[PDB]
Amino acid sequence: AVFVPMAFFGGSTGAIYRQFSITIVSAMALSVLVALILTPALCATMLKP
Amino acid sequence: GMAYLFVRLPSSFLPDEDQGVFMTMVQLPAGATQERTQKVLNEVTHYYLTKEKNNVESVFAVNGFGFAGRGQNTGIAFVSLKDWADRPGEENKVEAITMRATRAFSQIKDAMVFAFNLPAIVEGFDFELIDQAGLGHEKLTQARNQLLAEAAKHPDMLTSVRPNGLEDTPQFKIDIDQEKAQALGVSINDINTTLGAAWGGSYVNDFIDRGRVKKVYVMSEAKYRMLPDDIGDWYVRAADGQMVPFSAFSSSRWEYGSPRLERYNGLPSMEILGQAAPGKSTGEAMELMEQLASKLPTGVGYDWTGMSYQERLSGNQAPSLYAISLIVVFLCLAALYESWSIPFSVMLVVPLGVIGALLAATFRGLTNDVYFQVGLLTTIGLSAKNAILIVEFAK
Amino acid sequence: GAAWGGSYVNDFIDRGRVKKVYVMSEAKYRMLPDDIGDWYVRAADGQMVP
Amino acid sequence: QLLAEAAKHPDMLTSVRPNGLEDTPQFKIDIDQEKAQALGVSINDINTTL
Amino acid sequence: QEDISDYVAANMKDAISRTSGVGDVQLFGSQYAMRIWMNPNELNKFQLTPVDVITAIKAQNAQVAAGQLGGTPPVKGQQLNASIIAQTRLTSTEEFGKIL
Amino acid sequence: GADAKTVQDTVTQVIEQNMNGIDNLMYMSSNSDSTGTVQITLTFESGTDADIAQVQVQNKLQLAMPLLPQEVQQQGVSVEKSSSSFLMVVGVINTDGTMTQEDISDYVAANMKDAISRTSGVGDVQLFGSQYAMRIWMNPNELNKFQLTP
Amino acid sequence: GADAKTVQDTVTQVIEQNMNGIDNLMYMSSNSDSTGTVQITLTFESGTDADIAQVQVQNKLQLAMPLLPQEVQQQGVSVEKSSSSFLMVVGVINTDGTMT
Amino acid sequence: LKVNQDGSRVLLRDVAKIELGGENYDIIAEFNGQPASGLGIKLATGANALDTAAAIRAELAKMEPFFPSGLKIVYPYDTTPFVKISIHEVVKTLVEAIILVFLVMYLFLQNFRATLIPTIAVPVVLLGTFAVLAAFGFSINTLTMFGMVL
Amino acid sequence: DTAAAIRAELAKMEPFFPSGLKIVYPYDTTPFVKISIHEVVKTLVEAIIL
Amino acid sequence: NAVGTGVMGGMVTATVLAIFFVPVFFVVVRRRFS
Repeated sequence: AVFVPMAFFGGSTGAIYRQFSITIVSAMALSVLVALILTPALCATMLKP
Repeated sequence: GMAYLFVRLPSSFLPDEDQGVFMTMVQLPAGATQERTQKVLNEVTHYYLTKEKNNVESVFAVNGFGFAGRGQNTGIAFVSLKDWADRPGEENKVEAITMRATRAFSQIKDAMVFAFNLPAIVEGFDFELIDQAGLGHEKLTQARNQLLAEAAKHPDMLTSVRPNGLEDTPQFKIDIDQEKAQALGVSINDINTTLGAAWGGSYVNDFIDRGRVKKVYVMSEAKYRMLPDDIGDWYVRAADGQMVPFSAFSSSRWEYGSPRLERYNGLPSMEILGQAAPGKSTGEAMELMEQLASKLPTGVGYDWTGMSYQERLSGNQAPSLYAISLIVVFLCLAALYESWSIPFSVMLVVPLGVIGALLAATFRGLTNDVYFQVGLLTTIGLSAKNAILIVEFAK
Repeated sequence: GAAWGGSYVNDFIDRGRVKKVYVMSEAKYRMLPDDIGDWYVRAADGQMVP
Repeated sequence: QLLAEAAKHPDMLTSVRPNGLEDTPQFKIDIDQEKAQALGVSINDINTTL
Repeated sequence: QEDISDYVAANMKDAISRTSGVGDVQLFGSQYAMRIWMNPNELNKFQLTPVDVITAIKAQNAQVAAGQLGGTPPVKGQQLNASIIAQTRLTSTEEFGKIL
Repeated sequence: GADAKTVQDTVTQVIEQNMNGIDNLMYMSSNSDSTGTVQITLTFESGTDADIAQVQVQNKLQLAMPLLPQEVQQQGVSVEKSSSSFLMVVGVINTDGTMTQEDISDYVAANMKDAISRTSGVGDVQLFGSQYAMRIWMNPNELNKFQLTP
Repeated sequence: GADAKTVQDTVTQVIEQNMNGIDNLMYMSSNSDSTGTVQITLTFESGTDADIAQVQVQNKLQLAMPLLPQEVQQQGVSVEKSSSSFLMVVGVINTDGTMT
Repeated sequence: LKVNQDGSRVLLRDVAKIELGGENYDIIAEFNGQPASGLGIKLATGANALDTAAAIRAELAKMEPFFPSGLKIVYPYDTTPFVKISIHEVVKTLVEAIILVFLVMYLFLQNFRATLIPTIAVPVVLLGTFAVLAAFGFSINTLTMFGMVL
Repeated sequence: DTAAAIRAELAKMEPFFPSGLKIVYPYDTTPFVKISIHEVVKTLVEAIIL
Repeated sequence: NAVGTGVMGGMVTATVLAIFFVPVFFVVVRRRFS
């Protein structure tokens, strides 16, 4: 939510800032989906006492 | 401390990166023959391959073409550097060579030379006076001189203010006496064609060249169209079969004219560029010129263009959005922390992260460019991530 | 065409702007069918037949 | 030359043929400029009428 | 009406017609055109024809390119280059009156 | 062979005056120079389709095309939806040196330019030189001798 | 009324030279038949906007027509999409031959 | 031209020097201070810069064999190689960052078996960020890569 | 948006008019648009209050 | 270099100060605003 509001930053420079917010936000989204899909599954059967 | 550093930091669009290629522009005073430009351009080519042999790999000197306007008294020289790894240190970076080159070119007395690094995008302020009332080119030119001359009265707020259009150069006006032509029995069209064909190439037809179509130009030989007195040689046939010279029915007089007329939004104009004060930001310079343009001859307006026009649209959207971001994060934080008070403990940490960015940014003159905004907008996230990673367990 | 309906010939520069040059008959001389009998055309011998 | 080679590889190529028409006899008319002006007849007239 | 109609066509129709979102613009009037009002009687007295006026006006009002004095390619050893200005558009009513 | 003044007053304005009705037009800068090459550059509002933007501008150029001087029409009046900064300059050079400067220009102008100018992603192709054009160098002294005119 | 060479060397070459900057131009092929006919077929990459392709290619031609001879301009030059096939070919015949 | 009295013929050879030459001599191009020519290429609006450069280079490579003896191509000024190397310079940091982070991760976690978990998730996200980038249409660029390094 | 742009454009050239020239907007539909929306939004506000 | 300096400085101050200060606010808000 810190990066999304700048995504609507308009003007000629709007595209510049707009791309950065989406990729960062998209990176977080994929980072929380995988961290809730792969990391939980991986931590089991991979991490050992 | 964060507030003080934030304001003092200058505002800029994007750093001029070392792209490995800079374009060297060479210009000569009014009426400089193509031969003279080739003489100077050799010096630029000679200089680069002698003083900068360690840096420049190749030089492509183009004579007769330039961005300021095609002509004989202009020149450009595309230059490409060796591999970035082949230019160790900062003394051999693009900004360094151009400063040495431009300083080294102060000894080219006749010509004006300055190598400027290619900008960030493909394409300072671009200010343009417009003669919206119809004063005329000559009237506007002096008006341009007044504003630019008066611009020298504020060196602390304006810098490197210069025109972009070629200055007036002598023109060899020739007038044809209408009455004399009829008496001598020479058609006006005949006079115009021979004058406009001999002294200037006249497209005629097409021919086949090794299986290709190419233009056939008719134009006077080089030696016979070089001096004003040569007009006395071009006899033109009269209707009655007689031959008459140009001097018999025409007169010539030297007069001043403009070799590059520029227009804007459908009105006459010329372009003036320059930097915005020493060290200050570009925004400040814009307002002062409006005041300068306020007291100008009647009918002389102005309008922005190029990159400066962009700043007039979405000029200050950055502060507005950050308020939304701070508001949105406050609302979202309160949603997860079940309180309207705890979210402060991870908001009042934001300055602790921003100060490091500003402190280091001003530690190297990052000039608050676009790359800084992402830096500021991500370090704030890192500080939020750190705080959220601490208070969360405490709760 | 030039006498009655006018004929655009070429341009001219006014206040630094291009504007058309129109050749046309004066109002009082192209307003009735009778006026058609006043226009003369120069023949090869220049007798100005109507 | 190239087509003549393709005819020597039947196992690999078949029916290799040109697509465009071959050369055809044409009637050439030479309008000698020397005589054209001597007779006092415009060259464009010769081309136009022909 | 002629004077005011000229100015709007002269210096406002173009600027307005390029403003974003504005399509075709219809101008209630017309810009100045240097009307040549002719008298059939005057042509008769001086033995002239209107096709002569158009030919004359189309000639003495002509703007023709005249090349560049000492232009490229130059002869080796030249130190001057300037444009040549031939006949130009006339720019005033009285100027056209000087046409012969 | 056109003075900078005429191109402003017989080519630039004629094209400029008819240049109305375009959509998403921010500003329209233009200039005419001594060599006689008007260059009107229009910058549309950001985000518009350059593919059709070139159609709208040219469609309004047709209304002005006949009015231009016969010589300019005969020349290559062209409209390009290309930026104003060179993407990359491809240079041709003769190692042996048996070819003069103009000779190399013809080969690049006669064979390279046509193929490169059509390659996808290329808007404009400026050529440093000029293709062979048969020049008929006149001698005014000789022309007067035989009572001839250009 | 023209032969093969006089068409290729005066129309096809003139048109081909000025066809530049087209969007997604795949390959340009042209044949200059006898009987004064020329067909410059341009093929684009699959999936391109046919309407946009046709307008651009014609527009570049519209800026090259003045270089063509006088007869070609009078006879006119068309720009027809080709890949489309005929739904049907309605034929009209005369059963008695009275009218040719 | 004409057949004057006495039967003498005056040919264009006798009143005008004829020699092939460029259309206009305004532009002269020199490479390394010796004769040469070249083509200035402007990127069409909306076309990918690198893709245009690759297409142009392929087209030129499609014509090199047929050049006359001694003629050579040179790229005296090319901005595209900077873009290619620049982006491939950030990827070095992105790969370098993962190694450095993993090295730091090993030092603290003190367990290679556990330290391997973080270094699997990060490549998945970074690679995945490209897939979502395609959906939005964004082109991998300097800032978008910086939108993953940070 | 166009009407404001036109009004802004006219204000740009207003200072440079000749003496005695004035701008008047005899016919424009934008005032109706503004009041109509303002009237409707007022009704929407009144709808919530009711 | 532009991006690195912006965040390199920010991160360094974001950990050598946040850990010391984040605890301060948490107790202060929960004691003064709760």
